[PDB]
Amino acid sequence: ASATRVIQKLRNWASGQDLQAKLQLRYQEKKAVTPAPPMKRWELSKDQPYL
Amino acid sequence: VKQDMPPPGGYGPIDYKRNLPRRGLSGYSMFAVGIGALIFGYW
Amino acid sequence: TSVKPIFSRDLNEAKRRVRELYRAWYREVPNTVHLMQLDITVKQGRDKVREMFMKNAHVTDPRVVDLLVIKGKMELQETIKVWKQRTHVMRFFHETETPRPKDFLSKFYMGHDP
Amino acid sequence: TYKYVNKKVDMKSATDNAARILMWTELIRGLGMTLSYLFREPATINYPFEKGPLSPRFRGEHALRRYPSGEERCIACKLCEAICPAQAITIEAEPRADGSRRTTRYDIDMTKCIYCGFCQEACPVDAIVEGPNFEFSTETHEELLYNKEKLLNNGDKWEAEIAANIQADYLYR
Amino acid sequence: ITHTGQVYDEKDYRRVRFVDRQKEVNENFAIDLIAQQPVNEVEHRIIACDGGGGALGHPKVYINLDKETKTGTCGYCGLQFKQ
Amino acid sequence: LKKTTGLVGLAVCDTPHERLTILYTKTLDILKHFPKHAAYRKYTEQITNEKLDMVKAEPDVKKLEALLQGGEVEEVILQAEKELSLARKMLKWKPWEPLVEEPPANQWKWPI
Amino acid sequence: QLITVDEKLDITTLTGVPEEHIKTRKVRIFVPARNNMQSGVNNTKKWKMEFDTRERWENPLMGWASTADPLSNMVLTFSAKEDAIAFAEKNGWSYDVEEKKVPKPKSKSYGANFSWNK
Amino acid sequence: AVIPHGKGGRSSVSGVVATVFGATGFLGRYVVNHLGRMGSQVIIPYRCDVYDIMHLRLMGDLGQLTFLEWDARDKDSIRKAVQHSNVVINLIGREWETRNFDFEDVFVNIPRAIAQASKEAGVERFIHVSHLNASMKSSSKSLRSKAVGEKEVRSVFPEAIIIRPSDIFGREDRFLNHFANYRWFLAVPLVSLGFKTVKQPVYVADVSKGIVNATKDPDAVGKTFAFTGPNRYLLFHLVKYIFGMTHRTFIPYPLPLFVYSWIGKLFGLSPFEPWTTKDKVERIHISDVMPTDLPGLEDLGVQPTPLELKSIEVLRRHRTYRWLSSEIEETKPAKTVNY
Amino acid sequence: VRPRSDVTHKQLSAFGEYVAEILPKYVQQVQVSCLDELEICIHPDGVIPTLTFLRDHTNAQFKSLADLTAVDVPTRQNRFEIVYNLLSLRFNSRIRVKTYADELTPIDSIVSVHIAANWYEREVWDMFGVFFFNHPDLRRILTDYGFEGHPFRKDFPLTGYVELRYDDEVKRVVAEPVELAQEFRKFDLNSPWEAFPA
Amino acid sequence: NMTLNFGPQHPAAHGVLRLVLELSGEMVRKCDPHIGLLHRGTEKLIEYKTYLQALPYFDRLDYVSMMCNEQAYSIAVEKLLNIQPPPRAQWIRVLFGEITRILNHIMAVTTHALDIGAMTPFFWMFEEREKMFEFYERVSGARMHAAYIRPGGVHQDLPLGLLDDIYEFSKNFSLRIDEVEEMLTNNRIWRNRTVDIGVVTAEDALNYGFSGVMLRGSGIQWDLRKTQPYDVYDQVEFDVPIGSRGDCYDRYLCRVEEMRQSLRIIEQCLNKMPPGEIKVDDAKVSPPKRAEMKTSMESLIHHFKLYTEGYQVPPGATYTAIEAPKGEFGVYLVSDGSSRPYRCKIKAPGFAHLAGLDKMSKGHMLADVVAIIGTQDIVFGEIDR
Amino acid sequence: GSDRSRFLEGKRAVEDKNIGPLVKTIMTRCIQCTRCIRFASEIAGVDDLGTTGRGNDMQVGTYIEKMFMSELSGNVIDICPVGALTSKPYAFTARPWETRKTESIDVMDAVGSNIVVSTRTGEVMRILPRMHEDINEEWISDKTR
Ligand SMILES: NC(=O)C1=CN([C@@H]2O[C@H](COP(=O)(O)OP(=O)(O)OC[C@H]3O[C@@H](n4cnc5c(N)ncnc54)[C@H](OP(=O)(O)O)[C@@H]3O)[C@@H](O)[C@H]2O)C=CC1
Ligand code: SF4
Ligand code: SF4
Ligand code: SF4
Ligand SMILES: [Zn+2]
Repeated sequence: ASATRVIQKLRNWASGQDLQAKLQLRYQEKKAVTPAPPMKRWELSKDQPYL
Repeated sequence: VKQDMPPPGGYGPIDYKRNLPRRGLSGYSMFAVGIGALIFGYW
Repeated sequence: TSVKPIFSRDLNEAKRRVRELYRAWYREVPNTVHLMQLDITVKQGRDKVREMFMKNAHVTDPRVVDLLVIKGKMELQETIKVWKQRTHVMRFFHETETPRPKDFLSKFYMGHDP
Repeated sequence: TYKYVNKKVDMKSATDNAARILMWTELIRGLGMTLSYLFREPATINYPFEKGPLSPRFRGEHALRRYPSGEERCIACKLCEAICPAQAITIEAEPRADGSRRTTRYDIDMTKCIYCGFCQEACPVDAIVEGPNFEFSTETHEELLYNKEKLLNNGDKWEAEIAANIQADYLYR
Repeated sequence: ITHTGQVYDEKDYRRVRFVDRQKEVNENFAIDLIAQQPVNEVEHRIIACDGGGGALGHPKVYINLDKETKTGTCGYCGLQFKQ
Repeated sequence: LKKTTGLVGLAVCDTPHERLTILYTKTLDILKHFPKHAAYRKYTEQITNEKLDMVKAEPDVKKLEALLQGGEVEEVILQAEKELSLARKMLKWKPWEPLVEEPPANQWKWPI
Repeated sequence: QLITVDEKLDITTLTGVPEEHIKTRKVRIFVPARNNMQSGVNNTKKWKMEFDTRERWENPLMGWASTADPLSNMVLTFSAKEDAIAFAEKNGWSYDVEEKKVPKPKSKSYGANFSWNK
Repeated sequence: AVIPHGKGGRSSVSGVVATVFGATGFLGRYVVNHLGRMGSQVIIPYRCDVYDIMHLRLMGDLGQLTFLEWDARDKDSIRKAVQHSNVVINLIGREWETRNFDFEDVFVNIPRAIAQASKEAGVERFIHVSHLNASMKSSSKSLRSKAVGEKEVRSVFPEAIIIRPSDIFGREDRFLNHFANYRWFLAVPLVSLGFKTVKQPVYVADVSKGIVNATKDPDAVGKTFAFTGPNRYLLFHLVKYIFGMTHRTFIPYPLPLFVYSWIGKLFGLSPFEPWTTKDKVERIHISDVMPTDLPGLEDLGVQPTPLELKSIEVLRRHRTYRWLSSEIEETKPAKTVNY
Repeated sequence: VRPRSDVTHKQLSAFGEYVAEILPKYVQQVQVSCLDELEICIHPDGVIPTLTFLRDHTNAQFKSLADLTAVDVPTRQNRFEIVYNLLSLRFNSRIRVKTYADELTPIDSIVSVHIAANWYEREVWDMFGVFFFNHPDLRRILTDYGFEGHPFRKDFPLTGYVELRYDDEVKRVVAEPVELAQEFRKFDLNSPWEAFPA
Repeated sequence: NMTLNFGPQHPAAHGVLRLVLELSGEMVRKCDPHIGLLHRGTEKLIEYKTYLQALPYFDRLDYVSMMCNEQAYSIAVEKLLNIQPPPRAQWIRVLFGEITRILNHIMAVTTHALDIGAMTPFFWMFEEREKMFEFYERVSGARMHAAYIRPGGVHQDLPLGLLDDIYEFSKNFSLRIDEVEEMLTNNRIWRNRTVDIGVVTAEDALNYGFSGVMLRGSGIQWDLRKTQPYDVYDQVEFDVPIGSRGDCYDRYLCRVEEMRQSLRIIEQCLNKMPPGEIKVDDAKVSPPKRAEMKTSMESLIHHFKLYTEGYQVPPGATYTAIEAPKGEFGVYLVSDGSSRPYRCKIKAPGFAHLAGLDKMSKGHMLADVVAIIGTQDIVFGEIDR
Repeated sequence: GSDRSRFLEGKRAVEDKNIGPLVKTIMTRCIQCTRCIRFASEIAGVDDLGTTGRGNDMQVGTYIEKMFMSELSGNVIDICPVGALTSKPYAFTARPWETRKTESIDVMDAVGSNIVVSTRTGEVMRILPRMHEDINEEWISDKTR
């Protein structure tokens, strides 16, 4: 930390997000039988189907 | 005897998603400032 | 008895392959002594190939002979290419190790278990 | 549940693309990130003056402890030798005149040792412990081989901290 | 010198090692330290010996201080107990 | 119709129902030479017949993909001709014949 | 088609063993006896063949035992006497098999010792 | 003593505790090698910096080699080195008598004190080393001095094996490298045009094994073995041969030894290890003594090894980009002149 | 107690018969272990045929080769027990096909069936000495270039017979017969008392 | 066809790899990787050691992924004994299983860049790594090579306070992954050296046994953690990051995405880890607590026998595979009734991947080979074993 | 046996006595199995060792302290499965897993009793009997061990 409020703003502007919130300084016939039922195809993730 | 366990009520939430910000000057605006600079320089 | 064959039905055919490998090594010894800058004499080297070839001269089992050349050929490849750097080749000559006498009196004088 | 990492011509779209391609924008973005850290406090520690934190279970360097009275704890059961994965510990024993059972020779070969910490685990009297010190680099290979006298001496030097460390972690074990 | 008196000798071919470098030996040898320990008097016929501190001691054993003739000695601490 | 299959190398096969019907009917044909009571012939004929019965029955590829599983239809095509290749291979191999030889005695006894 | 060989499988030439340790090493095929200390007999079941013991000189620097014989710690376990003999023949090591000796049946009965007569 | 147990290789014991004072140098590198290979306890006194002594550490098992700080002008240092050794080998020698050590010191003065103490200690045998053909009236102060010493060493440690070796050639040899190193001088100045200079060269290893064997052999006591070689040579063939393997031209140029002793003086003047010296020059142009009767390498068990056999390894570094790939048997071996 | 799902034990058993009927010729034994795993055992000649059927059969697609290994039971006449473990991404299942090979009776190579085996087969030759016919390039992979002997064989000494050190005289690394400074202490660990099989 | 040994000591080549190459021009005609420069005998040594004293070998097999490897042997030994770990231990193993995945991906993505030439991502994330190591140390005692996950559960409960810190870190690590993306994910130059380099088809990836991100990157959906759940990876919810147009860039994106998904799994584990014991209660398999062995005779006997002799696993053989960060890590552990194993072939995701180097780097430049060794996360310990 | 103990009560202790210079009787170890009292009466005719008392303080030691002096004496060590009485010379020199066991022949006496020589790191640590039905059936003399 010890950003001084101006190095921090250059840091925030250059990065484009707030590092202050997430700092680098930690502080205090028969059936053919398959081996098992065919796997169901996976579902699209609902929270983010694509990145 | 105490066992390290999640705090009561559970921990808070973490971010698991990219928060990369799509911030930029629009392209036309970008080119115009540049072309304007060359026009002034040429004059 | 009653054993399946690998590459040679009879010692005869197998011996054919040994001849080929010998030739291979014989033709190769000189090159190695030059591409590895080994400090040995080609004549000496070919002698080594002979010795190593002869060391297993007793075998009369078709199958055993066939594997022996497979293995022999593999060694050649490595040596043909530079996969086996000099340290590897010279090891064949057992240059650093001190030779042990086989005379009984000699062993008696030196080792508890001969 | 699966996710597609990289599944995916208006003038504006095309122009902006050209703006990026010819103005190298995505490259300038990267420079900003590094300039940002240049302003962050670096995380390095003065190594001799400040030391990277190690908690009580750190295995570090072997030591043989002694009872407060002054009787060395080891009673030569020799299962520390049995469970040593690397064959490092060599123990030979004989009844001391007292009649008690003690190790005539206890040699941990530290170069053979892979600091697993099972010996710490196995000892019934907990005579052999993984001491905190990690700085025992030695000029000669022989110094690394340790006999009973070096380990007992190592035990006496670090006993105060070893006792504190075992005090902190014994409930867990 | 040492506990079991290791004495690489004046004629050994190993005493060469300490030349210009000291040997590792121990003061406060343990052999004499428990001998320096007072005999723990007790009332009961048999007594325990956690080694002192329970989990931080030795597997607990019960010693029979039944004969004043002999002060029981826990095989782990070498502590003599005087009935 | 689709743009592409998930699998990188596989490419969309247009006329997929026709391509499958061609491959499925071929296999059935090759199997016709296998010995009559040969286990492979009875088992695979049953699997292949069910597959194309479904292929002929379903005119929608997306539902076709659900009915015989197979994920994308293109894969089912690859599996069918792979099987067609093995059917040709096994006729040469003649696996239906009796066991080559019994294992040596105690060859399969693990406790040792 | 198979070919015929009456040559005892000897594969000493393929195993890759130094000449000294194939011609000077005698291995003994024996069923391990039981440490009289314990009465369990689960370690007297499988045959083992063990190579002859060799030099174990003291090490000058630390006093640890030191051995120059590679085949010392190797004891292979074979289920039957016939199979173990086969291993020695094809590997070319000399063998001297020792017959298993199993405890003879012994007649015991609690009533018998209560006999004052005898 | 130390009963010899083991199979014969590293990590085995032979029972020879041996101080070897000049281990740091050319031959020492070899003496410690065999002694270490055999499993002998080797105490190497050193006054060179620890960085230089490192090459020695790699040779021998954990605890076989012990290094002690020692100063020649201090008798006490020699005293403690031989305290626990039973074999003392002396290889102390130099070619340029230095500011604070003159030939007497390096050859006669020091090597005496050493054996002297060794006796006080009770070492079984002492093996002093003096040059072959070190006549007490030879031309080089060195050879004269070396002889002077052998006389003295016999007084202090009577019957301390003495070995007088002939020119010694091995990687890092002077005899073989030095000539190859005359390349800078376009032509090669050789008295009598390199003739009238018969010399017999001995591989460094040959000399060593002998020395080591001398320690473990009873007959060696009170002997003056002279390791010589497998073939003699007029200096002419030697010089050319060398240049031959080095594949560098040869221009043997006659130059009076008179004037040349002066060239040696010039290099001798140089502060840093003169490349050549008045004495070295004389020694060079000093012919080797006859076989006489002195026993030899094969007597001590090591059959001499011909120069041509290993020359290729010693002279290889001096070749060029391509010449570096030529081998000795396609090359022509030079003729042998016994004279 | 592990959470066994009998649902599996049965389905895999049923496949085991399926395969046994489909290839009566090479399958010698088939069993679904209590650990819910199938281990068809095939005559060495059935290496090519049994694998291919599993790689390319609609009702049993076993596309990837998890591993090829060779336990060595010295007692067993056929010393090596080549074991091939295969996976089916389609049916989410696995099967192990294990054959037996003696030292000088080579097995066929499956590099054709699965190219994954190109390396593992070289690994089995280097460590155990089994030979694989029709292998594209069989040559030692893990051992040193000049190594003599097959290391994972139960009859090979752990420490081995050769070790390397640098020798000044010859200025080059040099093998010497192994001389160890503390031999491997061979603790005997088997207890003379067995455990009554459940 | 110029021949050249990439060289054992190559700043780029991870560890020591002699990649003999025949290069037509700068293009690489043939790639014959050599292996065994790190063979050490791990498979033979284990036969001479008891089950618990062979656990430390597994940490060394692929030590970037120190613990995840230990879980595979654990699971395998537990199956043979038909014992399963207690509920808290399972969550722990998934907690440290994932932390370990991050550690591997930070290694793989940042070391990939160092060979490419980007050096600042490595320093950025090695600081985060460092912080993670400290978790290992405060749980096991060792920064890496812990030996914490043993065959019957973990060794000792988490210190009183670790969970809270594995939170603070997790709460922030995301931003640290975010920062790297900025520089590389879209660098106008990362893409070029990575995109369309080493494309592997889907059918070919299954055929050469790739089994890892390498398969997932080609679009094949297979995560052994979802298909065949091990431990309690079933009770968590995560999304496998499947890829299309599989190439060095796509797979990378996948590894950055599993770093993201592992933070989702870690969060849960912290939110839902049960109160309980961390080792099986069968003194038969798990060593007795030290208070118990020092006060109860049956516990000393069980402590003495377990440490000196061993588990005595029932005779059998099993192949158990987990989803180690590199790919499918499996142990085929044949076992006689003895306390020491009989065979333990370690399947290394990496023996298969290297083999693919030839079929991936064809008609490629010297720099391409450097990029592809990176996209396979080759740790020579697992390949050489 | 069982995985854990339920004996929350206290333990007993007996008083170590002297049975001689060869057998160390740390008899607080004794499981009152009466093998010794048998061997000492049936295999060897000493008839000295006996049970003394009843209840949980039955101690199987000589009532008066008379040493167990007889040949065949050391066998008690091998026959007591508990380590109550064990060998005094081989008190604490080793531990059995380490001991490499080589099967050889007794040369001290002409019965040629079979014996197993237990060697650790190259010096013999103990010689204990190995069974030969005809010659020494599980027993060896006090001299040859
Ligand atoms: N090859 C040859 O030229 C021949 C040599 N010899 C004899 O063999 C012996 C060994 O030869 P080589 O190894 O080539 O000789 P080097 O010039 O290599 O020196 C040999 C050793 O003597 C030591 N030494 C030299 N001067 C002093 C000094 N003033 N005080 C203490 N130590 C000293 C050196 O140690 P440091 O350098 O650290 O002082 C070195 O270790 C010599 O003594 C020589 O007389 C005999 C015939 C031929
Ligand atoms: S375990 Fe503890 S007590 Fe038993 S020997 Fe090793 S150190 Fe001494
Ligand atoms: S730490 Fe592991 S290796 Fe080192 S001694 Fe204790 S047990 Fe043996
Ligand atoms: S044998 Fe051992 S245990 Fe049985 S009674 Fe005699 S002493 Fe007590
Ligand atoms: Zn006590």
